[PDB]
Amino acid sequence: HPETLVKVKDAEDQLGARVGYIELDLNSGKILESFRPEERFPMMSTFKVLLCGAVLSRIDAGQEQLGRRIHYSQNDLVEYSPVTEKHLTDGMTVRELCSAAITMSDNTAANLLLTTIGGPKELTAFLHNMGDHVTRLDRWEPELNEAIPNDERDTTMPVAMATTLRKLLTGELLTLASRQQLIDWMEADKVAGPLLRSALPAGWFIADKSGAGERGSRGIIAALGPDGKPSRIVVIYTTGSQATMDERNRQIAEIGASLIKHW
Ligand SMILES: *P(=O)(O)CNC(=O)OCc1ccccc1
Repeated sequence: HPETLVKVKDAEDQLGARVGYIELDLNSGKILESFRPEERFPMMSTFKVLLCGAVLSRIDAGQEQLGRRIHYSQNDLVEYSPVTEKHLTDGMTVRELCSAAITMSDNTAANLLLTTIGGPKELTAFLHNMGDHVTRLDRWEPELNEAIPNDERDTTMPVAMATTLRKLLTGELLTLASRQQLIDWMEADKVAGPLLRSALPAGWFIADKSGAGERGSRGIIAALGPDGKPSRIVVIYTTGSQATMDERNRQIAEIGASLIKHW
């Protein structure tokens, strides 16, 4: 609805930065609403959903197993790794790593998983092969959250991320079991409370993944809908603001509120 666009533009004035927005119909793939759909924004942690999408693909092809245990040392530990710091002695299974990367945004878990699939270059090739010729991962954690102005590294476009998310969750790329596993991890996300979740009515379904980086970068991707069933995909990104975390969180939640109101 155009009223939501008013809110997106209002967010731009408040944050004094660009805000990319896309609202997509999960079933047909129709773009319902868009704002700066083809401009680039740094993905930040939102790429982790794509990463685990690629990991599940390999699991479907029998090249990987969810139960395989991966051992690492404290030399592998990077900034912000709540789950991996604690499982240093035991190591973690591929399944536990993806859960950690998506639900807790564990940075080391992302890096470990990146190594198993061939790194940034392979994730990018994976995306290209499924029809996404725009989204690209170039670096590892935490450098990929740098968000240098005009840098095309580690970026996506709102429309690309939206359509790619749709393919992973409802397309024939992954098996039913894997598509369900990916959406389950997203539904269990524990660090996206101030965002879309704070403006969601009771009983609604939501599977999301947020991101935060340098230079006021913030973002979130989500599949949501009433009656416990997802029916739309929303992607929101912003970068360049001097605003605090709370202020950026507030704007995204307000966009979510408008999105719900005019559903
Ligand atoms: P994800 O939750 O987006 C991983 N993000 C990340 O590592 O952010 C670190 C950061 C944020 C802000 C300034 C400097 C570094």
